[PDB]
Amino acid sequence: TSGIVPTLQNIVATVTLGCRLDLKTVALHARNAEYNPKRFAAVIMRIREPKTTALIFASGKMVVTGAKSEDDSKLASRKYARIIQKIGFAAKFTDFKIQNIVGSCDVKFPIRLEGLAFSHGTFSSYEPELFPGLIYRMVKPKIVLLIFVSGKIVLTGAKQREEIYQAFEAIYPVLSEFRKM
Amino acid sequence: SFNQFVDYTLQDIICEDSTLILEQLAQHTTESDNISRKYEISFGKIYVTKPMVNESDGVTHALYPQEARLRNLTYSSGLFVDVKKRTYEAIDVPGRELKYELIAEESEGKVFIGRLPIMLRSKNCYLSEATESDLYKLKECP
Amino acid sequence: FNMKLAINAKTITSGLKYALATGNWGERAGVSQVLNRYTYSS
Amino acid sequence: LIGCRRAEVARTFKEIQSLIHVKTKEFGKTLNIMKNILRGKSEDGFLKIDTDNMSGAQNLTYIPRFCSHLGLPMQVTTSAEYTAKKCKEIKEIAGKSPITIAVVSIYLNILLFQIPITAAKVGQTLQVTEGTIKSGYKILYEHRDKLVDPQLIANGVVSLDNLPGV
Amino acid sequence: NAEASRVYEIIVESVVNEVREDFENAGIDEQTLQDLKNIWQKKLTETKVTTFSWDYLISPDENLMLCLYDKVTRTKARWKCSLKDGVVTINRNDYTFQKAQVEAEWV
Amino acid sequence: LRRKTRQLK
Amino acid sequence: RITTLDETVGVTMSHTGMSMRSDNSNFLKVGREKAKSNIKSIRMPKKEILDYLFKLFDEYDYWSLKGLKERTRQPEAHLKECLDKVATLVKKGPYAFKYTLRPEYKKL
Amino acid sequence: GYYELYRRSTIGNSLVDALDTLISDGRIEASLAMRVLETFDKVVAETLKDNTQSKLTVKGNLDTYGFCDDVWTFIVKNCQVTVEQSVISVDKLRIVACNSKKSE
Repeated sequence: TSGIVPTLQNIVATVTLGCRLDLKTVALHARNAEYNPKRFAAVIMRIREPKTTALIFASGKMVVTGAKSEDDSKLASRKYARIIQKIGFAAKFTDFKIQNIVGSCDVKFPIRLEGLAFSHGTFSSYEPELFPGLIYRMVKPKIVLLIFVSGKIVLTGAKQREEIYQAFEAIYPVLSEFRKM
Repeated sequence: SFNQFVDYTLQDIICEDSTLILEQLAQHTTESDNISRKYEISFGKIYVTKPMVNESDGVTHALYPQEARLRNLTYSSGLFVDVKKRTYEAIDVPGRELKYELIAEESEGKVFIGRLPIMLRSKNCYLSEATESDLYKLKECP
Repeated sequence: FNMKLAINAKTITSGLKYALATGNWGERAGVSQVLNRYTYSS
Repeated sequence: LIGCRRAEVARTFKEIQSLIHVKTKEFGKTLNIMKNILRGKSEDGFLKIDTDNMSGAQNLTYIPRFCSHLGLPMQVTTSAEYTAKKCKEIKEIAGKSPITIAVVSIYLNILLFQIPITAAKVGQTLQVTEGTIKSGYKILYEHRDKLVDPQLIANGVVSLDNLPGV
Repeated sequence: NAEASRVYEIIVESVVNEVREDFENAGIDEQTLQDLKNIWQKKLTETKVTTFSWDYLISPDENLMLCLYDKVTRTKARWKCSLKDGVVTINRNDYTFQKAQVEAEWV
Repeated sequence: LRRKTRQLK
Repeated sequence: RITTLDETVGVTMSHTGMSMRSDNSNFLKVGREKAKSNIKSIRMPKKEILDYLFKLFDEYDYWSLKGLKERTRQPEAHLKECLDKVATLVKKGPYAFKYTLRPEYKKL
Repeated sequence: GYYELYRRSTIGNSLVDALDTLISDGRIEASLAMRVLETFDKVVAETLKDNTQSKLTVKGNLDTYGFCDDVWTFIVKNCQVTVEQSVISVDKLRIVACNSKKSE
């Protein structure tokens, strides 16, 4: 069991539109759009009321980042499709797939991370001179975890809620056993 | 002979082949690249240290001949040279003699060139300036 | 360019140690011998 | 670096990258790939117990090399070793890198034994920003009795009042 | 501003100085250099800005200027830029500068 | 067809 | 006489081999000063590319691939796709490994 | 050849309406007007950087940004600026910027 349910902060999804898009026309006609052809071969935009960022490519694939939940990404994709329809192009929701879900949580006790890396070494790799957070790669499900000495645990690489929830439920008893001071 | 070799002959050997010059021409594949470079490295003075030893973990401590004999180490001293680097550039055009000028990038500069083994009771060993009771303190025969 | 890779101290160190350890001088034999510590006159 | 960490003679990242001109990205990813494949080969072949040989921090091994580069006496080296060992107990410095915690412990023991060297010289030799050393000294200034070795003050060679104020 | 006034004066002096030979290459009379002056600063007296001694889409009496930048640092909220070498106007008052640090918090 | 580096005695 | 360093041996070995002091001298840092130049370009329309190519073959008949890349600033794939339609490379002549215009466009 | 950003200035639109009056009068042709605008932009770009000494800072809140055709556009509302002090607020302002790399 866990006393606190982790909350999400970024959901990344993709939608294919099945159409050809011109980057210059959507860079000039749209308001909040940026295009650096010398740097990145796509146009970048974002909207505020879900606070989500769209990577719009020339092949009709586009990527939504910065969504807190699934419905926020859904309404962001709806308004992005409205923007494409109203800007002078024809697009349709041919396929929409959520591909990344992250979340953060706190346990509110210090964790002896050296003993954690000594015990659960086959799934974890520690290198504090590069990054102070332990990188834990659990085999089922495919969720990576960033572990910190302050108790802040970051779960990354999810697709739905059950896998990240069961990942935290599995990582709670092996992390609550470590106490410092 | 060992004092003569350390104090005088080392410096002569360094000063014999101190200058080493590498030359790079214009690389005339395009008209914008017509610069000739000349990189000269010169070994200056040589400094010989007191005998020491580095450990497995990089820890270096001064080595004494009794400790060297017991631990199967080598009673050697490091040698450093003051290397000076000079980079010269010139406009490479045909029909004109090349005139190289300094780029004012001269970094200086002891660099490790090797451990010269030290003959005991030379001008470099620890036992040279040791007195009698000091020499029994180091577990050596007077 | 690396100055540490420019000068390999182990060339001189290994040359001196091989010439003093074994009897071979260079790269005459038996130039360097193990010291005969049987008596003081020896 | 795997060979260094295998024989309890482990080195750091900065001195490896000083010799090989390689970026941190591919070096870290290659390190992870090496560790995973060597653990897989050990599981397939002869299994080996870690018993703290590829530990991430390993700050106890970086003390005497930096002390020798600073030319400190070996008693100061042992005192800084005790300080680095006791830094595992403090929860406020647990997330710090082993290099910075080793440097600040060494500087604290230098100020404890009144070794006449400056923090600027330590920062120049060990390539650490003086602000990080000052922050580590400030956060370890409150932890006096938890870092100073008790038999050192029992022998009276050091005292708590030698530390300059913050 | 007196500084912007003298900058505008030396700008218009340099403009009417450097182009006279190119205008004479066209074969026009020298009085073309004269009357084109007279329509200029009088229009400046019609500008009344500087004192002269002479549902979501992109869709005079408006505040605008042009300038040059070097680097733009963008964060999650801040939008800092090292804006350089332009002329600004505020409430119909033109000013000249070297460097401006523009930043604004994203909503 | 050039020689790039060369030795200057 | 030779000079004997009277300081601590560890200070001398601080600069030895593994030294986490980073190297700072700019002597022969050619890899650093020629890896900072990067070429980036996109797919502009073909007509201006073909006009500029015809202008540069009218300037001189023979060019190399790297010279064309540093002149017209094109991706290698798109420059190859524009070149092979209207030009060809010499295989065995004295001007080999150099792109030149097709024989039908010589008289134009 | 520099960027063609300078058309929207008060001296810029003064020049474009002046050349419109010349075109209506028919004593100055078209390409002559384009090249004299080009050398006008050249002269003002060369002479704007050398003989001035003042500064300012800007404190505002943006609403819309964009980066297209290798130029930057910003709109800022309720912004605050300082003279060389003296401060005054601006209800609406638009910023158009071009890269420091020179074209052509």
